[PDB]
Amino acid sequence: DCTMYICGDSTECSNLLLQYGSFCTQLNRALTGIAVEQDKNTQEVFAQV
Amino acid sequence: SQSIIAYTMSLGAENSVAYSNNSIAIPTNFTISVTTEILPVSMTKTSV
Amino acid sequence: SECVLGQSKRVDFCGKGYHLMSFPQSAPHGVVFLHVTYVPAQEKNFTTAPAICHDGKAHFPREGVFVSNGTHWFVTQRNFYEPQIITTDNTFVSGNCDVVIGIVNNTVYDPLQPELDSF
Amino acid sequence: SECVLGQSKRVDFCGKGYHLMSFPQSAPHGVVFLHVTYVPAQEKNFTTA
Amino acid sequence: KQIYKTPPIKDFGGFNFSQILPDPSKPSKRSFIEDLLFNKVLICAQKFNGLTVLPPLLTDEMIAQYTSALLAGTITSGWTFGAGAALQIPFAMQMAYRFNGIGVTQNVLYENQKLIANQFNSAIGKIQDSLSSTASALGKLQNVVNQNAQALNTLVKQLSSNFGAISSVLNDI
Ligand SMILES: *[C@@H]1O[C@H](CO)[C@@H](O[C@@H]2O[C@H](CO)[C@@H](O)[C@H](O)[C@H]2NC(C)=O)[C@H](O)[C@H]1NC(C)=O
Ligand SMILES: *[C@@H]1O[C@H](CO)[C@@H](O[C@@H]2O[C@H](CO)[C@@H](O)[C@H](O)[C@H]2NC(C)=O)[C@H](O)[C@H]1NC(C)=O
Ligand SMILES: *[C@@H]1O[C@H](CO)[C@@H](O[C@@H]2O[C@H](CO)[C@@H](O)[C@H](O)[C@H]2NC(C)=O)[C@H](O)[C@H]1NC(C)=O
Ligand SMILES: *[C@@H]1O[C@H](CO)[C@@H](O[C@@H]2O[C@H](CO)[C@@H](O)[C@H](O)[C@H]2NC(C)=O)[C@H](O)[C@H]1NC(C)=O
Ligand SMILES: *[C@@H]1O[C@H](CO)[C@@H](O)[C@H](O)[C@H]1NC(C)=O
Ligand SMILES: *[C@@H]1O[C@H](CO)[C@@H](O)[C@H](O)[C@H]1NC(C)=O
Ligand SMILES: *[C@@H]1O[C@H](CO)[C@@H](O)[C@H](O)[C@H]1NC(C)=O
Repeated sequence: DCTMYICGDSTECSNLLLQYGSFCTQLNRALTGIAVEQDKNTQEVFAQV
Repeated sequence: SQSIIAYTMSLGAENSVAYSNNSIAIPTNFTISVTTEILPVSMTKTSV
Repeated sequence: SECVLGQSKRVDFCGKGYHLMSFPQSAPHGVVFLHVTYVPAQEKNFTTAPAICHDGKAHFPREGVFVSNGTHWFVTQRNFYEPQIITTDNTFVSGNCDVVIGIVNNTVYDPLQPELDSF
Repeated sequence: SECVLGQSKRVDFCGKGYHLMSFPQSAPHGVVFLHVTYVPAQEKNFTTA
Repeated sequence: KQIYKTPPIKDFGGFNFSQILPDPSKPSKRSFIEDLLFNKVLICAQKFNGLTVLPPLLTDEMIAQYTSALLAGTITSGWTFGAGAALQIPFAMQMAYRFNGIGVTQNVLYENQKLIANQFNSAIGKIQDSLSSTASALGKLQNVVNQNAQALNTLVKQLSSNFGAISSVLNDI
């Protein structure tokens, strides 16, 4: 979760970060895709029967 | 004279095969051929 | 691994055609394969039939097609014309000739008959 | 290459089971394969040596 | 190498191939299955900011012709057209050979020809119905397009941020 890492539970830090657009969503989507991909990898390699 | 032209691609020639109930095409001769296939293996080692 | 150290049956993998063998050669940051392939040349038309019914018993070819000229019938390997005289050695029997579609009539010569006649 | 222009013996490569043939079909930014496969149906016990 | 042509005769040993062969009574040459898949699966705004979408080199009709040629070659000459020239062969003999390739003797095909043809026809009918009914069977394609589109959207959205300046409109500043 970006806002917790970049900003140390600060209000003005989050307010400034909000000016940078949707950078966090791309990272979150990529990591979620990676996790689902790992799950699919295990399912495909093992569940042959 | 010579000039630059533009046209529509041709996906090779047009061919037809005489299919039927009881016709078979059997070869009588052959040809040994040699074909080249080139693959890259590695790049140039570098560092900065 | 496959093309050099063996004969692979994968289509269009080692060469374009029926693969035979290969030779590797080096190149600056790369490799070059010379694939030796076998390609069928000029072909000829023929008349065929799925099976042969000799004495009410359908006959099937052990390996090959039933090729037929305008007059006679032979058995040939699929990738090269090589006629052979029909014999019980290169054919086997499976049932009667009623369920098979395309059956034809022709005699099937037997090799034992001449020498049993001589004896 | 393998499935259409031949009979691949690689298990589970073209279809699920013993492979016979395949038919390609076009699709928007892709391709579709229809594999024809042979599978046994009825099983019988026997004593062997 | 060469575009093949299926013969007008449809005597393929009882194997009904009408579903996948090219459709003559259609503006294009796409088959019933092909058209079903095509039917199964805002643009100006992106172009308005310098994001152009080029057209593919091979149009759909050329791909359909290639596919039709591949099917015609497979059903007429077996596999012999892959290696060298095309060698016509009866379809029943080809099916007997494809059985012989997997252990079973060829005679089986000539003992159950009609049953096998009926089974294959029922199978193609069932797959056509399955494609007609549900829409998720083409998920693998759909996701791709969606994924791509999503990226572009974000790019355009990035034009709305200020990045710390007074305003995001270049003409304004
Ligand atoms: C198969 O083809 C080869 C080559 O085409 C024939 O061998 C000879 O090859 C030389 C070199 O090109 C030609 O000048 C000769 O004319 C070829 N022989 C003949 C009889 O034409 C070979 O004979 C052919 N075999 C068959 C059975 O057709
Ligand atoms: C068809 O091909 C066969 C095989 O080459 C020809 O062979 C004939 O076989 C009969 C049976 O032994 C002989 O009596 C003939 O003399 C053979 N023909 C020749 C030319 O020697 C057969 O002639 C061919 N039939 C045709 C061309 O109509
Ligand atoms: C092959 O030969 C058999 C018998 O020699 C033929 O069987 C005859 O078929 C006719 C019909 O065409 C029947 O009226 C006869 O009763 C059948 N038996 C006999 C002894 O003549 C057969 O038609 C021939 N041709 C094939 C199988 O294609
Ligand atoms: C092969 O399958 C096609 C497709 O089902 C059959 O054509 C259908 O025939 C029925 C008969 O009334 C019509 O209602 C359908 O509209 C036809 N479908 C199409 C797509 O035209 C055909 O009869 C089958 N057999 C052969 C030999 O083609
Ligand atoms: C194939 O056989 C059918 C029925 O036996 C016949 O009507 C048709 O004309 C035949 N085709 C050819 C090309 O001989
Ligand atoms: C075989 O027959 C077809 C049609 O009858 C003909 O066009 C062709 O020239 C013949 N010879 C071949 C294919 O060698
Ligand atoms: C073979 O025998 C076993 C044990 O008797 C049984 O469980 C099994 O169902 C039998 N196989 C078939 C196909 O009936």
